[PDB]
Amino acid sequence: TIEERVKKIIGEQLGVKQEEVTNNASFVEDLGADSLDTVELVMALEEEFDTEIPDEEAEKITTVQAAIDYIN
Amino acid sequence: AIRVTQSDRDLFKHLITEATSYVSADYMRHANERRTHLDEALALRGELFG
Amino acid sequence: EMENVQKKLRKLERDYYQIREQVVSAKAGWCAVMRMVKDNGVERRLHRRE
Amino acid sequence: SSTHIEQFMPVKLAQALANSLFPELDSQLRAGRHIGIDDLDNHAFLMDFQEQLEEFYARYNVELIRAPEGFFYLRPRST
Repeated sequence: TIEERVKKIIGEQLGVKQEEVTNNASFVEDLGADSLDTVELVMALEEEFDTEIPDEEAEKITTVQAAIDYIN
Repeated sequence: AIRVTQSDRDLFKHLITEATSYVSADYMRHANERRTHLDEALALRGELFG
Repeated sequence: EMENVQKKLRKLERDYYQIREQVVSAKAGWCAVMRMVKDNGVERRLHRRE
Repeated sequence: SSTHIEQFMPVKLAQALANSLFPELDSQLRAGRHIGIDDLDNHAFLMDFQEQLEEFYARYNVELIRAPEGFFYLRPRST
């Protein structure tokens, strides 16, 4: 499903545990993903669901909950 | 005392320096390839959007 | 002219897709090394920015 | 040429084994004694010909070892 495909992408693009990645887990502070890591995370999220996102609306996404919210 | 310590130091230093030279080089090679392809992708992305 | 340029746009689009896939594949592999080098080996010793 | 020490043994090793300190040291070492920095004579001797002694004792399937603290001792192998 989408709400777990997001976890599939996030865990394997940041290397963090599945338990760590909750809905409210922010990438930078909780998951530790920095500038380039978050860039690669958004690219992977785009690839998984074969869609595209605007630059500003994409950069607005900075959390698992926000990630799914834009994805779903 | 000197004769002991000097030896010890020589071996320490040689191993350290050669091992770091051996590993860090390829680690940076990988990091640089990834950086390069990411940069190309971002340039392509921005140009496509514009 | 705009139609002619859109064909260039589409070439760039296909190129961008290819590069996107390649970058993601690189990151997937590199993650394992990152989890493995949490030993404090990376901060300065391995990541010699010079 | 023939009848020449080098045919059978390195010169430095023969020179070590011919020293007056060797029998004492050998005897002791075999008995398990550790050698530190205070017994100068012995220690110095060890230092001078380290590699020859190591190579020698290797014949026995035993390692002549040097701890970081500067003391020598014998560690036997399974064989």
